[PDB]
Amino acid sequence: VPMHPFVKALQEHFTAHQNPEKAEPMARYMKNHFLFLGIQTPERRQLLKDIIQLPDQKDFQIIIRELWDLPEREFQAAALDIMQKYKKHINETHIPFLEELIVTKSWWDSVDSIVPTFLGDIFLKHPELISAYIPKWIASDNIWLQRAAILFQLKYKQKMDEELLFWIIGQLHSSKEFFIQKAIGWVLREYAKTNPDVVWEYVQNNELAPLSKREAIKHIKQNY
DNA sequence: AAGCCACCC
DNA sequence: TGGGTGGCT
Repeated sequence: VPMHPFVKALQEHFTAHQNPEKAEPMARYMKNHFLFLGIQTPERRQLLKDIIQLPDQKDFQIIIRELWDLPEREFQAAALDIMQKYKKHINETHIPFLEELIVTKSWWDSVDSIVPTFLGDIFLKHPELISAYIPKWIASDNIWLQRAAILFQLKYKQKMDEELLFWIIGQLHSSKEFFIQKAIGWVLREYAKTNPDVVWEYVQNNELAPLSKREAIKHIKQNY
């Protein structure tokens, strides 16, 4: 049971609008790792908007963690919507907090929402901190921290640290894990929108799982 | 906005 | 494999 009145209110309001018919397919979509109330994103954001109609910033970590601790997945999704509203107050001191979120109730929906936006932004401002985290994440054998190392630069475009990206990928290219092979393909394909020659040269000269290579070049292969 | 693509199998 | 699909940059 949540301490914070905001979370108590969100819990009651979400629960009052649950849809058991939708909960089953939503749960199986996520391989039944989580219970669902059965509330999709548009309705979930409207219900959150209801309750906000914003807690002090000193409460934001308390609120997020309380939501993270609740069983139904919509509360973690709502927690990430809430964290967006505190964007300007999130900085390098929050990396360990974000790490905890990544490795707790982990799946692609939370991790892909946390990493290219919040960690991406932090490391753009503090690139001198990357070596304190990225190698650690790679060495952790936690696939979500590994996916975090791969994807924190996903949205960088011209800001991409190419040599860092390629080093991270080389460290993880031998992973058997689908979510790692796919993340490698994804980030290379995305970066190829900005710097296609360099992604082509990388893929032609460095070992990748076939899934990763195929995904990387599927929109530039017709140019070479 | 919506063009793109995570996920699913 | 690539269509179905819901949501993000």
